[PDB]
Amino acid sequence: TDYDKLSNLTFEFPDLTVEIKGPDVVGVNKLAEYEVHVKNLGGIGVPSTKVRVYINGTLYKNWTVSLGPKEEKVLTFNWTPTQEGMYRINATVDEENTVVELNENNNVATFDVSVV
Ligand SMILES: [Mn+2]
Ligand SMILES: [Mn+2]
Repeated sequence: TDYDKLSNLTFEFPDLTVEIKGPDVVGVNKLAEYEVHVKNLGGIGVPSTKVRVYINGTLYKNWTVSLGPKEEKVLTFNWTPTQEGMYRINATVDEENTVVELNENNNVATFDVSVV
């Protein structure tokens, strides 16, 4: 029943997607909690796929998850910045593209965070 700008209404293929949620502004040396929302919009499940989070292009954390049809999982990770500046958080699912999906172009999320 969930529908948003990242989810539109086929059941013969899975469709992995990712979205990042959390503070867009954080203070140096302060614990920040983010959430990676990984969903399978398709009618076929995904026994195993990799999810990765990058901060300014450098890998930060990795997960191996499974997602049944129309299932969503919330992955979490904490981040305590040490320096200030504009950081770009990226999240990817099936980056190695080992899963044939309805869309391979909605497998990447971008989220900007300002550390002050
Ligand atoms: Mn996809
Ligand atoms: Mn894929």
